Amino acid sequence: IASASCTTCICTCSCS
Repeated sequence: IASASCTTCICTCSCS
């Protein structure tokens, strides 16, 4: 639902 760097294609993932 909400995290940093870590889902496959919905909206977050990683980033620093």
